[PDB]
Amino acid sequence: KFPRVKNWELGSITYDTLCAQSQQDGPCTPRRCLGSLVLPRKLQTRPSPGPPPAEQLLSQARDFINQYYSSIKRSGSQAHEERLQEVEAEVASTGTYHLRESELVFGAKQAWRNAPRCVGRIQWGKLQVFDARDCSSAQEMFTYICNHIKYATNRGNLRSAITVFPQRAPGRGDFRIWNSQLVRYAGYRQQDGSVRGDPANVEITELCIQHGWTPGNGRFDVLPLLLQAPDEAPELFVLPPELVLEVPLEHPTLEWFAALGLRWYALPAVSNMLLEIGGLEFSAAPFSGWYMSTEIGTRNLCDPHRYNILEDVAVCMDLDTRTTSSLWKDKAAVEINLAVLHSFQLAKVTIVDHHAATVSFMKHLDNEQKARGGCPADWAWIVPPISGSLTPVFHQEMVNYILSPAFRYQPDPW
Amino acid sequence: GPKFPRVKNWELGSITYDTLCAQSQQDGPCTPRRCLGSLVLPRKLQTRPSPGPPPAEQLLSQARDFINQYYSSIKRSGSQAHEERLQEVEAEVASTGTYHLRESELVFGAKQAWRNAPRCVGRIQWGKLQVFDARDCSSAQEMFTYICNHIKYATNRGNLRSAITVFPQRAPGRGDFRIWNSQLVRYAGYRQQDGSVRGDPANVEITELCIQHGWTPGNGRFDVLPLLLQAPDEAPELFVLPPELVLEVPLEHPTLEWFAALGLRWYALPAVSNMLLEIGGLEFSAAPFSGWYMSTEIGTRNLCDPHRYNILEDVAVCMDLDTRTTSSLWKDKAAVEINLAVLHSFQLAKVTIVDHHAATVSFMKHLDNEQKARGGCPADWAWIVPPISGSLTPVFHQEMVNYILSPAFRYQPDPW
Ligand code: HEM
Ligand code: HEM
Ligand SMILES: N=C(N)n1cc2cccc([N+](=O)[O-])c2n1
Ligand SMILES: N=C(N)n1cc2cccc([N+](=O)[O-])c2n1
Ligand SMILES: O=[N+]([O-])c1cccc2cn[nH]c12
Ligand SMILES: O=[N+]([O-])c1cccc2cn[nH]c12
Ligand SMILES: [Zn+2]
Repeated sequence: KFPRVKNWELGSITYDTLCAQSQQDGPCTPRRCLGSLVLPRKLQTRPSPGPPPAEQLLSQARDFINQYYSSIKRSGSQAHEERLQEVEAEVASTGTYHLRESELVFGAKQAWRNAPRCVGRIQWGKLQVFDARDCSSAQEMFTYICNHIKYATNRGNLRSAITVFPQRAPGRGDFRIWNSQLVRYAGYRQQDGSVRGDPANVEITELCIQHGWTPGNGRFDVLPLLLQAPDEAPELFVLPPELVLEVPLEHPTLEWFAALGLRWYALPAVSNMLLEIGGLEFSAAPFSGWYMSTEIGTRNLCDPHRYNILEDVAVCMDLDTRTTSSLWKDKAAVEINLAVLHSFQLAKVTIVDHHAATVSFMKHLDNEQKARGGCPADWAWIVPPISGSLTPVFHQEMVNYILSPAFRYQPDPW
Repeated sequence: GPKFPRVKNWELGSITYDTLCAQSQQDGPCTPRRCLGSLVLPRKLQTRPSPGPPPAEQLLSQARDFINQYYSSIKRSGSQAHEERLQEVEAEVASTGTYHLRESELVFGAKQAWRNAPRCVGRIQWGKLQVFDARDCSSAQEMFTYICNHIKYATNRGNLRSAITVFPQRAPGRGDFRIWNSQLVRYAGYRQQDGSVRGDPANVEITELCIQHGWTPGNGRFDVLPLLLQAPDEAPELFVLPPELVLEVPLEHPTLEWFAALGLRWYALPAVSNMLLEIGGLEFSAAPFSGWYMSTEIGTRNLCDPHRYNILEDVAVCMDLDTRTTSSLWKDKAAVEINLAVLHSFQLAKVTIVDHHAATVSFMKHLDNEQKARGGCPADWAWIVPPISGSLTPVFHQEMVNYILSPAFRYQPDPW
């Protein structure tokens, strides 16, 4: 029952017993593995059709509370017992309950700690948690987000942070941030069927313009936010330009690289995922840490369905883009990644390369093996999108499973 | 919609449903509670030398399944020849406990097994496999002859041809035919006194077994290992491959003149020789197969893995890169250059080879063919995506479903 996990670079072996704590099913079965799929058909947090079974929720709440008191070493203590009772008293009467600030803080850190696809989990203990459950309007949501952004950015010395809006409630609309990230670039669908800017944001850019936003025509126009308070049409808010730090991309040796006019924002702030803690679901809980260079230089700038800039840089590098065998693509990608690291380091903005990051993940795996006897990880997401085997995590086998607290995907609010 | 896995390609936004997985009859390592898809050796397949023949019934259904696949492949399901062959196989299992395949049936299973391999990116070539039947082989010396003919035909002076040679299946109470080497062509791993390894660290054990069985070792970094072949119930015999038969490619770089001076080289024929080929319940413990190299296997894995030749730092130093800081991406730079060197040297030498870009593209095409031909294609994402430039290839953005289908190639315990 316990998985033997091997690292083929060092011959070392470990056993993952933590996976035994998993109480939530994944998409795989013994007949076929679906671990390569990005999203589930319906593991996904399906919009509360009504109150969840009192037993089920109460069961998840007790485990969390248990987890919490173990954390502070006062397990089995009086507070623990009395806290479990408060929880039971609330579920029985109202059909739900509420977390305490410190419990929320603990829940958030555990959600990050449990995210199988995150390579930066070594930082899991350092998370600024902003309790925004005291929010009743999209306008209030906008003030919170600005504070989170201001704090998170910290003039280029990024600090990981999350902001938690009101949990979901039976029979009422969810609080939602329509944007996938707090900061993204517009995707303008032009006449020729092509797209100016970020192709992945065509739809969202649409919805914005739909709700009265005056669009630009640049390739890097920061999108406005569509904040939605319960059962109210989402509202449009423009992010103050000075709050949104950006890094102009240039190259250490290739003088012309700058002439390309490329740039990216400093703050990677996911805002479309759901945070679940002890059965409670938080539909609006944007979080952020800092970028790993490859996400910008490889995925955002080089994915075919994104800015797809490989050929341009390749032509500017005067490379034989006539045949795959010249490895022109591989050569241009390395420089694009180098430019990002160089530029971010020049703008004195926090960033981590894929080598540094995976080395740190390896250390995290060890700390977690001793701390909990295992660590859920999704190999296809931990290994960088370039130079896979060139990093240590590639040669490290991994067990993937779902632990709670957790960050989950949810339906687009439209 | 459909009660089958929904698969999506995020670059093209297209969707497909894999209904082929429904035909799987072998359980994998994953469960609804945890995914063990990233494990290299899932203790599942690992055809552990079962003491006696499979339960007459376990084998029967497997065989019945294979025969059905064969007759379908020739569009004659339910035909008189089909029910007869079914009666023929059962009758045979009834009187001997096992059975034998017809020539064409073997050819069909061999191709299907390659076709079914979830970890192989070059399956678009599956239908073009030369199957050498060597089930008449009775001695280790004869195994040597076949293997040499395989290498000769397969290498074909640089214009490589995919091939597989099938030795006698496993028989009830009677030693297995085994090739101890993991590949027909591999470099020796010489244990040093300081503790390091000269050559290929991956082969220290096999090297020390050749020596103990009489091999007179060399002391180079690229010494070709002799073959340790094993006939049924006999101790393994050693055989040295005639140098002229082992084509190799010295490596050089198109623009970095000093690269050649590194004295690096690699062999042209990749021939896995330690896998078990299973067809309709029958087990072929010795059945080496070969095709041709995808450049990254040589340039990235063999030459750059830290536990292999680990040549990344040397090349980087020669390139005058800052190996003192990760942010200089010196590993990425050296790897690209080493990989280009492999592609350049093979082409110059006129030896078949394929870069990860062309290969992955052909695989996408292959996925399209199988979607229409079988309703899906079992694929191991972590193995289809190349070890470098992952998201720069089309397969990275293609979700995949992994499952076991037989015929198949399975890992097997080492004979010693
Ligand atoms: C400190 C800096 C951090 C770095 C360098 C980092 C880096 C990454 C990377 C590279 C990915 C995978 C992206 C991909 O392969 O497509 C990822 C995913 C993820 N990270 Fe982190 N992370 C950091 C902080 C955080 C924080 C603060 C949280 C949460 C509080 C977090 C939550 C997650 C989650 C939930 C995922 C998966 C999202 C998805 O499924 O799309 N990360 N992270
Ligand atoms: C046409 C040329 C071929 C190319 C370029 C090719 C390429 C590859 C590559 C890149 C791998 C995975 C390497 C890795 O990630 O470690 C692989 C695995 C595999 N290939 Fe192919 N292949 C070819 C022909 C063949 C043939 C002829 C057979 C069998 C008849 C075959 C059977 C397999 C199997 C069973 C595996 C998995 C081995 C394992 O699990 O370690 N391949 N192939
Ligand atoms: N392409 C491959 N051969 N590999 C795919 C893999 C997936 C997980 C771990 C691996 N390790 O450890 O090597 C691995 N190698
Ligand atoms: N690290 C990642 N973001 N990804 C890991 C993956 C595994 C399979 C398919 C993917 N697609 O299609 O994007 C994928 N992306
Ligand atoms: O690449 N990243 O830095 C990255 C990707 C995805 C999510 C987060 C959160 N902080 N950084 C992240
Ligand atoms: O990389 N390869 O080319 C490769 C790897 C493993 C097996 C075979 C068989 N032909 N080519 C192969
Ligand atoms: Zn799985």
